[PDB]
Amino acid sequence: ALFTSLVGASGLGFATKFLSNKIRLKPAGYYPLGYVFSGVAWAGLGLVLHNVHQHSLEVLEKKK
Amino acid sequence: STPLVKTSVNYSYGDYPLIDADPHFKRVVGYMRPSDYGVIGLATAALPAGICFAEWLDPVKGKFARPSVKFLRVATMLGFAVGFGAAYARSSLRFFGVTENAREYKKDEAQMAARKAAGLEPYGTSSLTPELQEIAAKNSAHSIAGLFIFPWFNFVNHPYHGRE
Amino acid sequence: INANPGFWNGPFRYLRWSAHNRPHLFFAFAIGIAGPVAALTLTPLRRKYLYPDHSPLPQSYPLPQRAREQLTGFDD
Amino acid sequence: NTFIIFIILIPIVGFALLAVNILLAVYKPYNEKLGAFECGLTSFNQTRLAFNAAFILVAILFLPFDLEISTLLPYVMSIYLVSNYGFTIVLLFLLILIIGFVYEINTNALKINK
Amino acid sequence: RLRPTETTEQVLVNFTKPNSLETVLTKCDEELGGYSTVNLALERPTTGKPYGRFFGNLSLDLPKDNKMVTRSGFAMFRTLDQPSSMFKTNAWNWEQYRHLELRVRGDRRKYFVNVQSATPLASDLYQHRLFIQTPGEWETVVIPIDDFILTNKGVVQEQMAMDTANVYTVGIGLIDRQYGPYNLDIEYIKAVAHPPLEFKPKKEYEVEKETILLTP
Amino acid sequence: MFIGTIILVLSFLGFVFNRRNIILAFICLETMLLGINLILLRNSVLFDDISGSLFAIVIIILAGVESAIGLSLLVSYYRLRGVINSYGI
Amino acid sequence: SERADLAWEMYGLLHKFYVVPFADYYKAIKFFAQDVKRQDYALLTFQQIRKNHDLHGQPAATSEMVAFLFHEFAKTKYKRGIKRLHEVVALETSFDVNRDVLNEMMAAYVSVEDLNRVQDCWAQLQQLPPSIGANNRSVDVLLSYFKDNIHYTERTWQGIPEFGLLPTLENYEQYLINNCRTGNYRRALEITKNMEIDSGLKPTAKIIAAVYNYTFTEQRKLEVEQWAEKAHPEMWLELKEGDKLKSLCLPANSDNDNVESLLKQASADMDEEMSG
Amino acid sequence: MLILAIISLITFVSMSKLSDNRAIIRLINIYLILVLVLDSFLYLLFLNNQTYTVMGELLIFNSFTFYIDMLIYFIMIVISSLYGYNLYNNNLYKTLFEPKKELIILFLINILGALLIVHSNDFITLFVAIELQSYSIYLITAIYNSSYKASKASMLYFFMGGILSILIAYSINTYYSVLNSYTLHSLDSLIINTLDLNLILIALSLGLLFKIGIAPLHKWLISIYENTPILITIYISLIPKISILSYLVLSNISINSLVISILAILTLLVGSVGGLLQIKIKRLLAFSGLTNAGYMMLLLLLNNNEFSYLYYITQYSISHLAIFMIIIFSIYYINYINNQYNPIIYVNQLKGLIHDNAYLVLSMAIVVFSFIGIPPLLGFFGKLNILMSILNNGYYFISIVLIVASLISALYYLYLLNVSIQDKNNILINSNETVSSVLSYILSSLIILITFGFIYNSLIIDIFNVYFN
Ligand SMILES: CCCCC/C=C/C/C=C\CCCCCCCC(=O)O[C@H](COC(=O)CCCCCCCCCCCCCCC)COP(=O)([O-])OCC[N+](C)(C)C
Repeated sequence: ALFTSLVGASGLGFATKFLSNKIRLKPAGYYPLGYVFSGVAWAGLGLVLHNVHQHSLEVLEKKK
Repeated sequence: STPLVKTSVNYSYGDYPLIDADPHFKRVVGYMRPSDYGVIGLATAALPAGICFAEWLDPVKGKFARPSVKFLRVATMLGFAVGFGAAYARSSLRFFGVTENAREYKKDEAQMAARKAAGLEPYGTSSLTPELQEIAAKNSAHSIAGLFIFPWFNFVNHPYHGRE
Repeated sequence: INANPGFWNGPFRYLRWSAHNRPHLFFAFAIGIAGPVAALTLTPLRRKYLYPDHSPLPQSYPLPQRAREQLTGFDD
Repeated sequence: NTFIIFIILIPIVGFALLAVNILLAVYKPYNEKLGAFECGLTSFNQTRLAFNAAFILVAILFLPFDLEISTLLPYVMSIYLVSNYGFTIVLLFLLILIIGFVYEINTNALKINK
Repeated sequence: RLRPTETTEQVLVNFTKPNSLETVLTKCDEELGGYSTVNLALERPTTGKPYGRFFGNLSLDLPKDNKMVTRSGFAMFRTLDQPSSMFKTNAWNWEQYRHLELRVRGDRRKYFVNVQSATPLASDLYQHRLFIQTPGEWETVVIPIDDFILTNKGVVQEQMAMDTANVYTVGIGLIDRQYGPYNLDIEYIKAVAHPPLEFKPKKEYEVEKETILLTP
Repeated sequence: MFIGTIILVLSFLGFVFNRRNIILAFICLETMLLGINLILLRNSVLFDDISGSLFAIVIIILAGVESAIGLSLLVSYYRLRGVINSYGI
Repeated sequence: SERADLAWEMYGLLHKFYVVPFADYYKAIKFFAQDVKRQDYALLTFQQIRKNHDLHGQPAATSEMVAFLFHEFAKTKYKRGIKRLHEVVALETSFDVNRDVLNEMMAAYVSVEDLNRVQDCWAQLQQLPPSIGANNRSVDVLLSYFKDNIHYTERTWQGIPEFGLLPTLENYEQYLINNCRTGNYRRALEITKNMEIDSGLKPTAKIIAAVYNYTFTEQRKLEVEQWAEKAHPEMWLELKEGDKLKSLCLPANSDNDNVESLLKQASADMDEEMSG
Repeated sequence: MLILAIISLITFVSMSKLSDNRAIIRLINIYLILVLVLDSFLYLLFLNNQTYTVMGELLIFNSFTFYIDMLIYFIMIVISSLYGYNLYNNNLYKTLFEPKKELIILFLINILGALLIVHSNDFITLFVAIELQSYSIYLITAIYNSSYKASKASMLYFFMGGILSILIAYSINTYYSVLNSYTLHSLDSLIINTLDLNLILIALSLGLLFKIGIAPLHKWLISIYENTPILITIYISLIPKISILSYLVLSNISINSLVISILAILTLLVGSVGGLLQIKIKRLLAFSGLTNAGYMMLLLLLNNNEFSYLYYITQYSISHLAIFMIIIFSIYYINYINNQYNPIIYVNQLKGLIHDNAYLVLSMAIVVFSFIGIPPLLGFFGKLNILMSILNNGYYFISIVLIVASLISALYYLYLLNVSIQDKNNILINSNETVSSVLSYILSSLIILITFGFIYNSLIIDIFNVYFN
């Protein structure tokens, strides 16, 4: 589902932000606005990839 | 204007009808949607905005200092460049019949209808010998596939556009 | 005494500054950029007004695009 | 045919070079008076001399610029045959080269002692 | 495991051994027409560790037997040139040391630590002056490896880093422009890895204190 | 082709053996390129085809650029600039 | 400063034409460095003494200049001069390295942040007898290089008794700064309160104002000015009108970041304010 | 988009101060980011494995070239971010990672050469692109010439690459002499069956593969990687390999080659065993790259290997960037610096890193496990695709060699983790300086990609099936 893909991408962005905070030796809740930015960006990338996947399936089905 | 070699007729590069296999630069710019100009402006504002955002994220010398006007102007010029390249590629894939090109197809139809009514040649007449026309078409054929690498546009009125 | 006013601050002021303070570079750019620009902006004008371009010269024999006709004369 | 000549010639001159190079194994062990150079003394009192980077850059850059110029010779021999397409290609070629010429001028890399 | 051995030291000029002197050679200006003399002794007394002795005279008088020379008066010793015949290493590896420590009693003379390493040129030398702080008493003067200054023919040059992976010889020499006898008693020369930060003078030298540490 | 191939063989084996004679190794590079160009030109003449000669001139230009870069490398390596910067900032 | 270039040409004619006393070299080196703005001529003036001694036979330079000229280089963070002067020292056949050169050479490397050279100069000072060797100037540089490392600042403090030294007023001040800039506001007060008992060195204005300046808690800043009113009443009152006290602290909703990261930014800003 | 960048950089860098280098590199970083995010729609040209020929049959364009092209831009963005953005805002890190005035221009010219290698359709274009990449990479290696350790590596790399390029040109000219052609379009099944041009292609593959350094010509590039600056080594050890291997995969000239198979087995054995004998980080990573190159060379023996090669090269590029960036970040937690160019040398200097940055050690553990092939990380899946491909074609001995090589390499991979999870009582001389947020974010993104890229395995498989068939 599109919603599930967006949720997964946003969670991956949150995980990336958390890992960046922990690498810098900083608390987990350091820059929550950065959490929002990372989640939005990774969710957008996930949306683009999901759209590519949907177009791929459409192209696969159309030649039948 | 007589072609010297055989070319594919109405070849389908995608799910849409072919308009022009090797559209001219003036042709591509003339068939440009307003959305492509929006993309051009988007990039032209995005590189300076990207520079400012990168400066905010990690200042070069520790203290936040906005980049000088020289960097903003270079970024603006390069943004216009990348936006123009993206717009040209989008218009080209519209010509190639890859994306939606219904309005472009209708405008193309009306255009050569008017040109035939005026008693002209279908894709122009050139200053170049027919051998040079063939060489130009063979060099510029599908050159938009290398937009990531180099810029190259069709500035030759050659008849090798893959149409009837 | 003399300091560069900057090209972007003023185009014509910088043009005069380059013409008066850096003659060699200014003239190098002038003749260099005149060529392509004058070509682009004058070749259509020359074609329209002065004289049309000459007909292409032959590169080999012009082969007729037709079948072999039956000819009579100079037979064995 | 070139591969064949290469492969069979390798062993013969290879062995010849091998033998002539096992010869120097011991020779002129350069027992010369290398004592003042393993300490750090100088005996010239003169012959300092200098070479600005711009001098060696003139010498080296004579070569790529000469190649750039000599690449124009094929164009002038077929100027009429490739008139407009070739004219544009040569213009782009010259502009690309002038980008590097502008680099070497702005950097002031070629200005000898001032 | 079976990896190349890693160590925090490597003795270069050991001395203190019956052979010792076979590891090093000497070169005075007698190679030129000069009159300086060099000779390396071996002292093994009691109540102490046996050391080497590096003495001689450094007469700076020019060689009035030839003319193309301009300045003379040197005397040096160095490790034997590294034997690279067909299969062995080729040279020394100093990529994990960053220092060289040598224990010596000094005098008023100004000695140089001379290092020969891989270099495109032939007579390039990495040399750093041996700063003798305490004359007449032993001192473990440490010289950082990446502070030697490249010299060819005795002239400071473009300071490119030493090739620590390929080092040939290490030695001490006199290029001091002064007359008179000289002496220098060395008992080891080694390259020592990075020491951790310490905040005591030394264990070999100490000053009166409360001695908080428990006695053994 | 005989002359080009044999020049290439001799220069290649001169490179392999010395390998520490940077002047002579770079000379051997130049001579190997010359030997390859000779073979290419001979085959282009035999086949009466222009691609061989075009690749030959391309190899000439590339060889020139490579020689310039390599001689800059040798300048940096041997410190040809000199120093005499003593008693200076 | 504007005419600093002009002083260079006039210096050249003074030496080409007239023989210049050697003692005048000290004044020119101090002038062409510690006086107005320019330090390039300080090195060249030192290089002038070297060139004449080697070639002409003029009397050689002494180690006093290199010790002084390192100190002047450690003020403008002049990375080029330190490298240039070091290799001149490393191949000198007239003067040698001693306690004073290493101290200022170590301070020159702290300014340019060279973790290797700083430890290198500390090894050479350490391996020397305490008679001539590690002094209060050595500790002064060593503490200033551990300004943001509380662990190595402390072990440096216990180093002073081992070398046979008694801390000085300039020695105490940096120790108070280092404790303050790492969040140890409370421990700093006990050091200042009990320093006069332990050593007999009465706290000065440059000590007390330092503790107030580098305390970045609005309440901890108050406890600093609790003993001062009733133990040093007269000598505080001359700091209120001198604008020495500065009230820089940490932000309010700043618990998002590390407290230790705040102390770095607060102290870095405070270092500039005390630089002039 | 790249030619214009090169021209604009020459013009702008010509008229800029040295202090503008970071800003220029940042500008190109965002420029390339926008090139990827804005011109990415060009993948619509390659539905159903549609192929185009460009510039008079001198260039080829398909989905494979497009994907390698995008991967090269992503790698270039990461590496240029490593140069534009300052890891730590202090003078020491200023000195260690300071870009040269021409470094970004050389980087872009080398990217151009690599792309022209990937897109080549003719031997003249192939040779010209090879020479462009080679000269650019020589200049990249030599641009830091203040040390003899770097100088010897630069000179060795110049001479060895000159010999290799001469051999490549000789093979190409022999092919031309045989066929009077400079393109592969003249090669068909009948052409291969009737005439014996196999040796020419074997020599060409030999010359090309030696440029990336397979056995028994591995030692010179390993020395070069050891001696070049690490911010240079991270680039010179990935991009040329990607270009050469992509050209070899797309060329498809080594089907079931005995010589190629034997050399791949030798490369795997040498990389696995020689890694056990390494105490330096750079040499260990060089042998790791050798082992990965052997793994990818095993894919040259069979057809329909596009998916496995693409997946493995992408995951290896990500892991390579991640491991070098981890090594770069760990520089802050050591008490001394070896060289201005290579600040860390021996694996022993990473000892006890878990007591300075535990999450850095966690990221390194993830990347090392992906190198070993522990599921569900990307490295395991790439190795699994390689195993499936080689077992589909019946290379059983090759599979056994692959498994044994992986098992051996796991030992010296776990060497790193075992050293790093030790105890270092020596406390740091540095504290509390904050690491760059941009570079930390990029490293974390690489680690998260390695950790959770297996989510999109089916999606990637479907996209490959629709865009490559
Ligand atoms: C807003 C525009 C930004 C786009 C910039 C993209 C740069 C790509 C760069 C570096 C590679 C990073 C991973 C790319 C993923 C493969 C896409 C694909 O699907 O791979 C296929 C081919 O699969 C293959 O053979 C094997 C691919 C091996 C991938 C190995 C990594 C696995 C983990 C990555 C999972 C992604 C996580 C995203 C989280 C939100 C190419 O697809 P395609 O040629 O049909 O075009 C795609 C449409 N595109 C251009 C819009 C994207």
